[PDB]
Amino acid sequence: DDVPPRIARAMENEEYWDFDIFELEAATHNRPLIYLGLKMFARFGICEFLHCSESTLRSWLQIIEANYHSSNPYHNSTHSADVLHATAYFLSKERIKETLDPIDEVAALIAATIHDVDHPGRTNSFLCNAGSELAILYNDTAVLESHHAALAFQLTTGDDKCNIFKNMERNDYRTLRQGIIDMVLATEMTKHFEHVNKFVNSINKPLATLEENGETDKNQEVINTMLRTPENRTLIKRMLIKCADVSNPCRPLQYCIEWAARISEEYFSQTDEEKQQGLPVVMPVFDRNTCSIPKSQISFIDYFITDMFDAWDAFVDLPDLMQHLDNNFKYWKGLDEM
Ligand SMILES: Nc1nc(Cl)nc2c1ncn2Cc1cc(OCC(F)F)cc(-c2ccncc2)c1
Ligand SMILES: [Mg+2]
Ligand SMILES: [Zn+2]
Repeated sequence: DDVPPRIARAMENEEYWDFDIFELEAATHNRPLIYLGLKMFARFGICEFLHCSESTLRSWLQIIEANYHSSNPYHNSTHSADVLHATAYFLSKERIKETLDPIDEVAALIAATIHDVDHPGRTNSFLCNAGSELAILYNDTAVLESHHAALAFQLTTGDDKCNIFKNMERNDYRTLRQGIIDMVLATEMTKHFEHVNKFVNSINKPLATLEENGETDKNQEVINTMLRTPENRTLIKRMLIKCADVSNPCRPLQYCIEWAARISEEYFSQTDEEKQQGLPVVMPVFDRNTCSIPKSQISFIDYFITDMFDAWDAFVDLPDLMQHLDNNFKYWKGLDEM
């Protein structure tokens, strides 16, 4: 409530897509998530739904943000706040507003907040090759995604002052827990094409089929009944967390570039550590001594971003994201020059 002035000004236009996430990061002193979380959760009315106090939410936001590693270039608490900001923005669109229910909005906002908690600036494949404690613990299977979700529930329910779920119904919490886990596990890179194709086949193609019938009141109710089933909501939630997680190439160019630098530097570090130790190089192209960052972003956009956001856009209508996506793609091309 009683927030300082620069951070208050930094969080002024958080409903808008164009938002200065790095000014918030600078102003909050590597604590963007607690400030942005408090505003978002209050605006969506999350503690009113969960029956937590504002103090239990402050304690919760602090302990999870504390477990984000500041030393990570990209996977730090600013990424989580960025991913939280995009999640809120997608939940605020009419399509999602008239498809998802209140309990899904809470699962989405929480999942965004925790999805990368205690990330070690390293990929799953590094941990598996290295034989890390988590790779042995999770059996080389969604090693970090499992850990992010697990630790988040360990820190939440392990302390009474941090437990934002303590005043819930047994059945509401069990449903919410399942929804958070699913969305956090859905961010694993290996399941990308499985989750994009399920979204196209179960949502976009059936919805495009029903679009031929014309705008009718009976036809809208059939569209409403089909989309609002538990399965298709799970497919929409997975798509929403996936798009928010990698929404950086759809940002204003200044932010797009900054995100590319952070993620690249984090992969350059891993590749240096793989060479020094003699581990098998999983990302050979991402070495500081060989990598073109503009070319690597173009390739990244082609393989993952283009088809995924095209499908999400066709469902939600995100012209500003796709307009930024075109401008940023064209900027990366413009840096060749020879
Ligand atoms: N601008 C970005 N560039 C690159 Cl190179 N990786 C990024 C970026 N923003 C998030 N990531 C992380 C990420 C996510 C991802 O997929 C989203 C979901 F499927 F997990 C795939 C890769 C990735 C996979 C293989 N080679 C390179 C990068 C990296
Ligand atoms: Mg992750
Ligand atoms: Zn992430």
